[PDB]
Amino acid sequence: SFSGYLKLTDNVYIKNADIVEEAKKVKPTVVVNAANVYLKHGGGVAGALNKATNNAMQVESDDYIATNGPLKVGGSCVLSGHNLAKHCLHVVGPNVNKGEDIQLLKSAYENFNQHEVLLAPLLSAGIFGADPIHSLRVCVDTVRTNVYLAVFDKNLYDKLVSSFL
Ligand SMILES: NCCn1ccccc1=O
Repeated sequence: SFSGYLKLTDNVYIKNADIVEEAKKVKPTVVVNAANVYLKHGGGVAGALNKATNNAMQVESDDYIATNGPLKVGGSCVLSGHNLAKHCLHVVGPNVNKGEDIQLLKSAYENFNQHEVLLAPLLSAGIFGADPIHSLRVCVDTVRTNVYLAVFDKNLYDKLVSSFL
């Protein structure tokens, strides 16, 4: 199972790790992708997870979008986890760089409550433009299921742990 995580709360754990390497090692039941409404996995966590699946995640995602249309900001869908996990929960956090409502971050984290345990990144962090300290606070105050957060950036991981209230 998950190793080397720092316990933040009853159900939230955090580690300085590459979520792709973490997924290949643990092969969790659920890996969360930092998705956009189009499931276009170009960069950030989505681009990295997709590249690890040899683009199978993108092929599956394009078929999902062709059938269902785009997701809502704050919404999610469950697709295959390919070689990374049993399932991938594609969650759309607000992209503040695209001028999206930061209040939608709590709705985005609520999707995690449908899964008993997840390997996840901080939603709306990185290229999505939100403050990762705020994302961690929303995560701990919203998610009730067991969430193992992988933070790629060491300096950000240290800042998150050292400033955690
Ligand atoms: N080897 C994947 C590294 N990584 C982790 C998180 C987000 C983007 C990214 O490229």
